[PDB]
Amino acid sequence: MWFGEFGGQYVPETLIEPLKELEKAYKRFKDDEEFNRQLNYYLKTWAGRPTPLYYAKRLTEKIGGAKIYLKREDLVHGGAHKTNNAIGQALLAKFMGKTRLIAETGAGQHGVATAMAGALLGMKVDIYMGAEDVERQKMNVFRMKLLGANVIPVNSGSRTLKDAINEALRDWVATFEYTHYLIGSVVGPHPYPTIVRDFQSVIGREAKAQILEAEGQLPDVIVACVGGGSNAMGIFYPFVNDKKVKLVGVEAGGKGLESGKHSASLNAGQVGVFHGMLSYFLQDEEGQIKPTHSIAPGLDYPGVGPEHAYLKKIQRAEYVTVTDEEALKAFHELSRTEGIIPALESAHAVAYAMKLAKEMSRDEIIIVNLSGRGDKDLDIVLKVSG
Amino acid sequence: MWFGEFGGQYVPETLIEPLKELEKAYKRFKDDEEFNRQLNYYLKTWAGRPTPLYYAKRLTEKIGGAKIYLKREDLVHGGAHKTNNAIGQALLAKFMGKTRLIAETGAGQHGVATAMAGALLGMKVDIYMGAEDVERQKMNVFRMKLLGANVIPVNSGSRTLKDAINEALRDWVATFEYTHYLIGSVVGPHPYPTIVRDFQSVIGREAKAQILEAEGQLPDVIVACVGGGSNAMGIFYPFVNDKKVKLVGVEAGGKGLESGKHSASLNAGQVGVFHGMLSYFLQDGQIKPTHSIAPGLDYPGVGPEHAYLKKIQRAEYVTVTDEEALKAFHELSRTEGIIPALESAHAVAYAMKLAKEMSRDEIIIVNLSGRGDKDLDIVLKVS
Ligand SMILES: C[C@@H](c1c[nH]c2ccccc12)[C@H](N)C(=O)O
Ligand code: NA
Ligand code: NA
Repeated sequence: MWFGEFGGQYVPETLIEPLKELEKAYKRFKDDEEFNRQLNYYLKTWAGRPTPLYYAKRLTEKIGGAKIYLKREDLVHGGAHKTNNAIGQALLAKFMGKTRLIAETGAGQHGVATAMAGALLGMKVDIYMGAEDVERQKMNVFRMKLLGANVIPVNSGSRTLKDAINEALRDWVATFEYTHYLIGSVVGPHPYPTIVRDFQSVIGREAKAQILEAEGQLPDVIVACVGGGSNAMGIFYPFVNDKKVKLVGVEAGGKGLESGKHSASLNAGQVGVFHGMLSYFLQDEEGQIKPTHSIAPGLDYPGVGPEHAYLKKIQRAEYVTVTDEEALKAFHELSRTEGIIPALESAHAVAYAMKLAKEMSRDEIIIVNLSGRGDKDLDIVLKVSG
Repeated sequence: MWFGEFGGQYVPETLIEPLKELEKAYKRFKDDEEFNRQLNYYLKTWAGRPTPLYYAKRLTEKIGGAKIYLKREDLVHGGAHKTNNAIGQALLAKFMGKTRLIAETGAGQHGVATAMAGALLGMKVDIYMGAEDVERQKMNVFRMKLLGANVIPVNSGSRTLKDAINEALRDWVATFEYTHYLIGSVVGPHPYPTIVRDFQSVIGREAKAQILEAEGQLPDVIVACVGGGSNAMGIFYPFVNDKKVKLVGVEAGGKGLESGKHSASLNAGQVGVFHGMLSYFLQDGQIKPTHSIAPGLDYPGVGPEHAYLKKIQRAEYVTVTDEEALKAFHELSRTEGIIPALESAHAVAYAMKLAKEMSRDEIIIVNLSGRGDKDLDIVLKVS
């Protein structure tokens, strides 16, 4: 439940029974033979795992420093690492005898991944999405509708991701006998931060076997962008006990930390309690969630998962920021140099990796988690770049 | 060079030297260890091969006949099977000392694949595209530019694929000493139909091993959509000598064969010379306009090896309309959580019809040539 002092189940009594039922169900099925056979089967045949580990030779030789490897989660079905968590939880839901999935979404990518997994498993899917986000993400909403899901606009509060989460939680109180609430990052009340991290750990376990194969040793640095923190946890977690391996999470620096338009919860936020968890959040002086910004829509959650707050506190991982402008340059650079169009979220990790590689030697090794592909972002980049 | 009465090498004398060079270099490198090391390395770590073979359990149970499997080329880097060929030829070009790739594109899909491979290998990429197609494919034009390629709008004539093909050919005549002409389908003068087919054959070799693993048997039918024919040949070719395996190519029926607005060169076209090859082309003997909702099926001809397989009755060729493809696009999305390319949706649609009339112990493999992300604008408008 806790990662040091972070985490918890900060919820109404009305949620304690669904959550206890979830943890009981998860404890049973996490190591169940049939559950893991079925999970691996869908990950392999439907999602396309394992994803490759790619040596960005041209990018590496251009910068002239450490070897830059990319964990290619951009090749997973759907175009983002989120699918690993969507399948895991949707199948867990099915094993629990649930016939409906609900989920929050802001950028729309979790909604699409949930919709995909619900379609795969023949479940009804209802997606809660703040009206501001429904407006900004027409194409992802359309994907969700194509995949058979209902998108429910959320008109309360700030009409955004934080409000979608709260409305989903209210649905779940009424409907948990037949509904599973599929949370999209390593956030929320226990047992979600653990479950989502466990379902994403496949990334780091594959990456570990692949770097040992390609290079004969562990990497010096693993770099991943941090929205809520699931892609980063997925790749960090199997290396947590490898003391040589440096872990770096990259948050959205937006227009710059001094501008106030960013979403760097760990670098600039403070401890708080929202959405059932004690963690770091960006808050106004009255202790309410403040507006956030990033060019990458998957990085604009005002909080971060408790397990990252923990890793930062104990100094196991370093957390840094990259600006909109730096992300955007790395988006173009990776496209031109390696023929891979990254997600704007992932481009943050690429931008930082490029800076870090320059100060390191040519025998040292960086793995960047390329969390997604950039097709979803082409409308944004066309407007802001040209 | 010849596939029965189809194929050949109908080019001006100036192009005979570069094509003989291409043939000799191909013969040299196709079985060369270093070439195959790099190729397999790029296919594995950059493109993500092997792609999986997926049992569409819900679609299979719902229709209630044959087992439907999908070869998931929608998961290759770029979202289309075209990447397999773009890497293969771009690597061939690099091994031949070429520094520049040119290509033709109508939908933008081959242009993007070529741009991707050229970026990977550090080669200049110029893509010829008819001005009308430029306007119709804004986002693919943007991808190509993001990847470092130049998109040359062709303003002559109708400003569409045929005008872009004529311009690329003129360019290749001038620049072949440092430029490789990267043809996007099993079409063109020898040796392109053989080369592209060999670079797509990996699809079929994987599929064969995967279905043997999954089911202990070969499929009863293999279904693939057919524009120029490369994804279909890629998946067909390793099964050509397995007599049991039926091979079904699906062409664009468009608004209906009767309507005159389709791209069904094998079913309704006539034999003749276009793009350096002798094959079926849609003609009046000038090139007639073509239509499909799936922009990748807009090519006015078809590869000579398909004309041959049709002639000897080794493969059957059918058509699916815009309407049937669109329904299968929605059906797959809803039923399996896979948004297919509109091109691949033609094969899905036909396989669904066919599965209904087959036994439940029988197996259909559909080549899911691509993903539908590129088609969401088109589908938003039409649906
Ligand atoms: C990043 C991701 C997301 C989905 N759910 C989240 C919860 C907390 C933090 C982030 C998320 C995004 N907003 C999406 O909906 O795709
Ligand atoms: Na955050
Ligand atoms: Na045709």
